[PDB]
Amino acid sequence: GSSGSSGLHRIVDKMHDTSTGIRPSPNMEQGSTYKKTFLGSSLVDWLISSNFAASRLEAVTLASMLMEENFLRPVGVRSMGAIRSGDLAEQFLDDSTALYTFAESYKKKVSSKESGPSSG
Repeated sequence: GSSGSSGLHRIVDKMHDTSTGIRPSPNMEQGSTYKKTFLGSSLVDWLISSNFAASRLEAVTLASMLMEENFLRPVGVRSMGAIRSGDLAEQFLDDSTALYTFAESYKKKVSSKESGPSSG
């Protein structure tokens, strides 16, 4: 309960998609592989391309907004260090280096009495 987004929600739902949603991937900035990660710019541009922002800014904030909602999180390399999740703030760069991933802390259904998928 208690939904503090209203809009971001419609944004997350989109991101949750791969078609019209975002599209993370390993870039390998400086080490690690980073599976399921999208460049900061990828998001910004996305948000914009999604018509959720007018300029990188609106996107930068929209991005930082998702992270707060617990939808995304900062990864290694750019966009890191003094990461604070207290106030809205605008802790988020709009470049290629900067990376971000989806926060596992959110509404994520799970096999609980229902037709489950197969495994490999």
